Amino acid sequence: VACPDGVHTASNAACCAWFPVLDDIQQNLFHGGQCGAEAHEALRMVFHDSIAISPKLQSQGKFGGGGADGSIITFSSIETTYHPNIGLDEVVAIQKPFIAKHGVTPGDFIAFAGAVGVSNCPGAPQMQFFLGRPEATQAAPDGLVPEPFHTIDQVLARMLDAGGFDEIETVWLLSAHSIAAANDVDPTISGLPFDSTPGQFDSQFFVETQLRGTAFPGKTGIQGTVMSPLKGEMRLQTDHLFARDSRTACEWQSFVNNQTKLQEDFQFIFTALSTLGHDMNAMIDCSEVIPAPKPVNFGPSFFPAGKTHADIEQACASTPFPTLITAPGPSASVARIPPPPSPN
Amino acid sequence: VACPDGVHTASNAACCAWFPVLDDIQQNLFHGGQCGAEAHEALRMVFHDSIAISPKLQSQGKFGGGGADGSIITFSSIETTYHPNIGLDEVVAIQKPFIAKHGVTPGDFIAFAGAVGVSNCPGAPQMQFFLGRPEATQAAPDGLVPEPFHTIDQVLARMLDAGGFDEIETVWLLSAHSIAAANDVDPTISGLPFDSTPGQFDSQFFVETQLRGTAFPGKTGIQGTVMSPLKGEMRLQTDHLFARDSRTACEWQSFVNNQTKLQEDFQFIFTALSTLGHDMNAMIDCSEVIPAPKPVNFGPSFFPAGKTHADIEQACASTPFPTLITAPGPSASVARIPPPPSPN
Ligand code: HEM
Ligand code: HEM
Ligand SMILES: *[C@@H]1O[C@H](CO[C@H]2O[C@@H](C)[C@@H](O)[C@@H](O)[C@@H]2O)[C@@H](O[C@@H]2O[C@H](CO)[C@@H](O)[C@H](O)[C@H]2NC(C)=O)[C@H](O)[C@H]1NC(C)=O
Ligand SMILES: *[C@H]1O[C@H](CO)[C@@H](O[C@H]2O[C@H](CO)[C@@H](O)[C@H](O)[C@@H]2O)[C@H](O)[C@@H]1O
Ligand SMILES: *[C@@H]1O[C@H](CO)[C@@H](O)[C@H](O)[C@H]1NC(C)=O
Ligand SMILES: *[C@H]1O[C@H](CO)[C@@H](O)[C@H](O)[C@@H]1O
Ligand SMILES: *[C@H]1O[C@H](CO)[C@@H](O)[C@H](O)[C@@H]1O
Ligand SMILES: *[C@H]1O[C@H](CO)[C@@H](O)[C@H](O)[C@@H]1O
Ligand SMILES: *[C@H]1O[C@H](CO)[C@@H](O)[C@H](O)[C@@H]1O
Ligand SMILES: *[C@H]1O[C@H](CO)[C@@H](O)[C@H](O)[C@@H]1O
Ligand SMILES: [Ca+2]
Ligand SMILES: [Ca+2]
Ligand SMILES: [Ca+2]
Ligand SMILES: [Ca+2]
Repeated sequence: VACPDGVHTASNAACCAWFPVLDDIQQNLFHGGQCGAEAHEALRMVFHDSIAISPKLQSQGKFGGGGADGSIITFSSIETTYHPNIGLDEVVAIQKPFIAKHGVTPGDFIAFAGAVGVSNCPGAPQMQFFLGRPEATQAAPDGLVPEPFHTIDQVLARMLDAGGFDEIETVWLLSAHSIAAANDVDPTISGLPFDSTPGQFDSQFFVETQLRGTAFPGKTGIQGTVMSPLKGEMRLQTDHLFARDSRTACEWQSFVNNQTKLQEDFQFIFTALSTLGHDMNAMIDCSEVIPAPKPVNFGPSFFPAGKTHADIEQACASTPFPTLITAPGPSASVARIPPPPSPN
Repeated sequence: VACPDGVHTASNAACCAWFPVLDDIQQNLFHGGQCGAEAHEALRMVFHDSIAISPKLQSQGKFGGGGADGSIITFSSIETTYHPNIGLDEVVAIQKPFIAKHGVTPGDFIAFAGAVGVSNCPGAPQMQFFLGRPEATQAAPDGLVPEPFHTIDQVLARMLDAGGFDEIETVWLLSAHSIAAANDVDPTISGLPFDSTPGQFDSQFFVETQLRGTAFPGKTGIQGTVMSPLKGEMRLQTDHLFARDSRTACEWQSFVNNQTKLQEDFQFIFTALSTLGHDMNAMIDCSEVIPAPKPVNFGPSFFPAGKTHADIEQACASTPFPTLITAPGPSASVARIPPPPSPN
């Protein structure tokens, strides 16, 4: 169908209005389509907005939250005070102007920006975008977003309540930490990545969390973190535990050297996550507006410079960690990703 | 020496003025230290400024140019009209204000910007900076910067006249095409990279130019270009010929899988190029102002997705092209690097 603008075409008229939002954010939020601080922040926003849903609280007569309803923006003055949501007050502040200019809901904007932000990362899957998330009525309660100091059992339970995500699917979701940094965990350094390739959607996160830890990247012993294997890299205690837990270890290892599996799983689970609190069959598929992802321009998984197969703590009992190629050069260090400055 | 900053430190007081220049271009020219369009442009400037020097014209009583003297900016009205300098008028226009703002010489600024620009690219060597290039007195004549349709013999003569670079050293200087795109060779499309990793100072350029060429990326038969092996990648005819010439083929192949050789050679030759027309001995070493290069966060050289050792056109007779690992995913395609918008 021809859009009213005379310029675009869409298989559903409701999709028309997203073309202008795409051009605006590619240019002004992601600074020319980068997989940078803003793209990583857009993906974290999808998770903090979406997982705040609890059939278990609902069943007890309590509001368990609306899932993917943009409540983190509409009710940011409540929701960004929660400890799991640290730093999102500034992310809301960067995203607000775009929502206002385009007259779209905060919920649909979050899912759209998260999908477009991921597509800018080499190795990303083709991302989907389902449309139809009315404004939130109420703020989600606290206690719904997982913390890096929670036990594996506590995280697995929350995930299963929120969305019926088992432990296999939870491992797939954590693929998101392959394009991510920590700005607010270590008070002395902001922008410490979780893998040595925060600008690439790959399996380095799955390789590097399996290495033995040798030091804290900044301030020593922060709760929710453990020693990481590389200077400049942060390791969260949960990611450390998932890589070594008997229920999840082999799934964790399965992404090592399997970019195809990584893409397929994440493409699926991201659609599941972004539509929590809604009926997908009642939403409009505007996936056609999301651009083709940046192509892979990297080889197979590797051991960072200075590390060998001997540095691997094997945890998958049925399958031994593969013997990967070591990167060239001097012992690896990871460069920081400085966060955006306050607003515009 | 304490810098009359009340802050910084340098071994030579003349180096303190470059700290402020650093900060300004890192944020405003390179848009937060990236290895993007402007960083690539700054490196191209070094070459186009420095190589316009000719002992052979001088000995005939003609001005052969001043080498690294900033003449491409002082005399932009003349130099940027030469065919080999296509697109450099927009680059001069972008660089001029910083020069005016900090009151440094144009030649010193060009070398400083190119060193800083390259250090932003993962895989780069530690870059040097020698200070002391007085303003140009005259515009270099034309006929001094190589063209992609020139023969190997002609390019080699030109380089040997200019700075005494043999065929070996010429192969090293061409490592710069590992972090570069063509904005103006195909009139149909700008930003076509020469390797599939324009944001990494690596050996993919040396791998990729050796693959059999299969299609033109835009318009067919453009002068000074040949068929490249991947959609979205341009292959220059000089680059094609160097990979296959008996004089240069083995030196070209020596960089495949030798990140260390790649770095050491380029560190050296870049210093050699940037001081053409001056006595390095009378220059101040201000290398301590240049940031440590972004670390390697990539594995060994690889064949792009869809290519194998079978696709390589062997040119080095003494050493066969190594069997590299093939990248994951579907047949590789190369994403464009859009040029900066024209401030005129
Ligand atoms: C399930 C257990 C999880 C826990 C304990 C956890 C923990 C964290 C922590 C503590 C940070 C740093 C935040 C800051 O410093 O302000 C982080 C950031 C990040 N997380 Fe998670 N996370 C979980 C799962 C997820 C999931 C499933 C995704 C989304 C699909 C997600 C996407 C992100 C990304 C993209 C960032 C980086 C933000 C940016 O770079 O600014 N995380 N997470
Ligand atoms: C000596 C034979 C060489 C030839 C024939 C040549 C040819 C070219 C051509 C035709 C382009 C595209 C320009 C345009 O489309 O505007 C280009 C870009 C580039 N060249 Fe060379 N070049 C040579 C050597 C070098 C060397 C020695 C260096 C620096 C040390 C260099 C640095 C670059 C860079 C970094 C760019 C990309 C510019 C940006 O992306 O905008 N070139 N080269
Ligand atoms: C990475 O590079 C150095 C540089 O050496 C040579 O690389 C060859 C492929 C060759 O074509 C030639 O042009 C170049 O000089 C490799 O070998 C080194 O040889 C030099 C000379 O004395 C030394 O600088 C190095 O220390 C020496 N290495 C050793 C082990 O002696 C080096 O071997 C190479 N690595 C690989 C992967 O081959
Ligand atoms: C590296 O090893 C390979 C074996 O995988 C050899 O390559 C053979 O196969 C190539 C296609 O993969 C082909 O182009 C080549 O000529 C060989 O027949 C290669 O010689 C190296 O020894
Ligand atoms: C990669 O994952 C696929 C599933 O998507 C699986 O069949 C295959 O065994 C895995 N291969 C590797 C290289 O581990
Ligand atoms: C080599 O040194 C680097 C830089 O200190 C570390 O990041 C790495 O673990 C190894 O010790
Ligand atoms: C390790 O060192 C690198 C360079 O080796 C830095 O970029 C990084 O911040 C880390 O401290
Ligand atoms: C596979 O396909 C791509 C096109 O997507 C080419 O770049 C490549 O050369 C191979 O044929
Ligand atoms: C081919 O190149 C190799 C590098 O792999 C050299 O060692 C050899 O002598 C020949 O020139
Ligand atoms: C091959 O495909 C990529 C994206 O998949 C493009 O960006 C490129 O220009 C080429 O057509
Ligand atoms: Ca919500
Ligand atoms: Ca990564
Ligand atoms: Ca000059
Ligand atoms: Ca490259």
